[PDB]
Amino acid sequence: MRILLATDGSPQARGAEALAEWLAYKLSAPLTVLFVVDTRLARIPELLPVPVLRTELERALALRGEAVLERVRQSALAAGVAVEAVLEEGVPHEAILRRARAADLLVLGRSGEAHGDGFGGLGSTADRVLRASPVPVLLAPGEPVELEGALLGYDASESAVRALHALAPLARALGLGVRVVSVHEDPARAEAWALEAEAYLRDHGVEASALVLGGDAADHLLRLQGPGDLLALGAPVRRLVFGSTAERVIRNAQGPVLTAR
Amino acid sequence: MRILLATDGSPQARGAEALAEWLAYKLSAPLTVLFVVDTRLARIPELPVPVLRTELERALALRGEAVLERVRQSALAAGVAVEAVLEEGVPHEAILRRARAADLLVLGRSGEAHGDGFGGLGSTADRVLRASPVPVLLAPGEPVELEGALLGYDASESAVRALHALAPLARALGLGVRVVSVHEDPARAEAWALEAEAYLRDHGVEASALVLGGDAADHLLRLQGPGDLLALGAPVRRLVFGSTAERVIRNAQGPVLTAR
Ligand SMILES: Nc1ncnc2c1ncn2[C@@H]1O[C@H](COP(=O)(O)OP(=O)(O)OP(=O)(O)O)[C@@H](O)[C@H]1O
Ligand SMILES: Nc1ncnc2c1ncn2[C@@H]1O[C@H](COP(=O)(O)OP(=O)(O)OP(=O)(O)O)[C@@H](O)[C@H]1O
Ligand SMILES: Nc1ncnc2c1ncn2[C@@H]1O[C@H](COP(=O)(O)OP(=O)(O)OP(=O)(O)O)[C@@H](O)[C@H]1O
Ligand SMILES: Nc1ncnc2c1ncn2[C@@H]1O[C@H](COP(=O)(O)OP(=O)(O)OP(=O)(O)O)[C@@H](O)[C@H]1O
Ligand SMILES: [Mg+2]
Ligand SMILES: [Mg+2]
Ligand SMILES: [Mg+2]
Ligand SMILES: [Mg+2]
Repeated sequence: MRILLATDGSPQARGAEALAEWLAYKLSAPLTVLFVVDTRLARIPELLPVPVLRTELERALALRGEAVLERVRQSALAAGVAVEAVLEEGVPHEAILRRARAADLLVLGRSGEAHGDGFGGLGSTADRVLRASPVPVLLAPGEPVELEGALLGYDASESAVRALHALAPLARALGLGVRVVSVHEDPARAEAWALEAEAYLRDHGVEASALVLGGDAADHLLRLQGPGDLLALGAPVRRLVFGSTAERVIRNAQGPVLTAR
Repeated sequence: MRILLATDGSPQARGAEALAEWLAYKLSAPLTVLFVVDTRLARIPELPVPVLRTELERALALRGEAVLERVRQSALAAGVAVEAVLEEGVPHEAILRRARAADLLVLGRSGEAHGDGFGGLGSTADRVLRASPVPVLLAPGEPVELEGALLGYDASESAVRALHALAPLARALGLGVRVVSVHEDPARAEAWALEAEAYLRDHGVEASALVLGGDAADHLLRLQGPGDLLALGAPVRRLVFGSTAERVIRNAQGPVLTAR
């Protein structure tokens, strides 16, 4: 099981770096650390000796990238993790998505270099990656935190099924029980969803419990997540004005989130 | 890994039944066998009527019970942990619902409606592979052990899913994988091939590559032996002349593993 950590070396990415290393160690899984030299920054001179200016900027960005990679590589080696570092140039989300094809789990921070420590939202690189990634994406808040619990938003939709299947191995390897949350006005429908997810988890060596609720799903999922709880759910598709369930959950999440498509 | 075998008890489903049991045994994986009482058949009388429908459902349900008992007996004999499930509704619908709790589906290419000379795909198999959330393995009627594996890889999203789905299977079976990447640009195809080979090796699977040009479907079809598991992404659109996967799946000579 290959873990791919994407980091821009920013404070907001520190939690992701720590979590990826912690997971690699706990799961005895190899870790690939990726830093992308942002062409959107290097191209600024062009949007305005432009080739020279662009080269000078790329050189600075690449050197910063090498420093970040070396720092994480050093940390990972110290932890006893089999780590490899990759430095590429391009649009961050595109490069990350390309490298994701060879990974089994991605770990990114909620935000990065562009936002201060007061930002509770999601950066655009993280947003674009989770919406198009072929493999599960784990978004970690800036402040490092261990995964001490797990909950799953399950409505039996295709993506919820993928989230369910993606979560099982992680919960199993970490010894975490999973709280299945199924929300619907029809209690019989929600119950059927919950029992299904619980059966799957138990069949895969994971303890599970369920909460069959009515009302607003996003609100319930957000309120039930503790700072160390991994909240797993299907990734959003449409970009709704008021936001779909997953959009509202991911934007306001207090703890680590695992998305799957 | 939970394997879900869907069978209608027909001769065309015998291959899938055998393969599912064989895989469960080889991987020490639990097996669920599902038979669906087809409401499309039971409801024919609706075209009193309720009594006639009930009499047909009763017959269909009893056949299903017999099929499940036969398969369960075989599996239990091999030491496989098997669960039997009797459902009623539209086959592909019930199969797709049950798939949400499985990690791999095993179905025959065709079933009860076609003779032993049909090399095509039945509508239940078609609908299931196109909408399944988990990998679907389509097995020919004649039972055959998987003795090899090939992967059609063009780095597309579904090809990536197929690649990730195949790895655990090839590993457990000790089969090497021949990666086939096709494109007019040799460099692009090689990059694709190398990417898949690297993933497979990183997951304990030996791999080789065939970088080709020309028609992808033709190459994939021609390279598949009767015992080779051909893994590829499931089709999306229903093209008039058929997309690559549509053509491969329709004419495949051996077992196919689809993912999406
Ligand atoms: N250049 C990069 N290289 C590698 N990973 C990156 C890069 N940029 C962002 N990431 C990953 O995406 C996560 C979110 O960063 P993101 O760029 O989306 O937020 P932001 O930088 O604060 O706002 P924005 O980039 O939209 O202006 C980071 O914590 C990191 O894991
Ligand atoms: N009622 C619910 N109960 C529990 N979890 C839910 C519920 N609704 C949504 N979710 C979670 O959120 C994920 C995505 O739901 P969401 O409706 O936001 O995406 P979508 O429906 O697939 O795309 P779209 O917003 O375009 O319809 C689901 O896969 C599931 O994990
Ligand atoms: N009633 C059923 N219950 C369980 N599995 C089924 C059922 N019907 C079909 N299947 C699965 O689907 C595979 C393909 O059968 P399919 O129904 O698609 O071909 P067919 O019956 O010959 O043609 P058609 O059903 O379109 O008239 C079967 O081998 C079996 O694995
Ligand atoms: N050039 C190729 N080389 C190797 N394998 C291929 C190639 N093209 C397609 N495939 C295989 O066939 C699968 C599906 O390809 P296909 O083009 O038929 O589906 P699609 O492109 O995703 O949907 P659509 O036909 O609507 O565009 C891929 O995931 C891949 O495994
Ligand atoms: Mg950024
Ligand atoms: Mg929805
Ligand atoms: Mg049929
Ligand atoms: Mg295609």
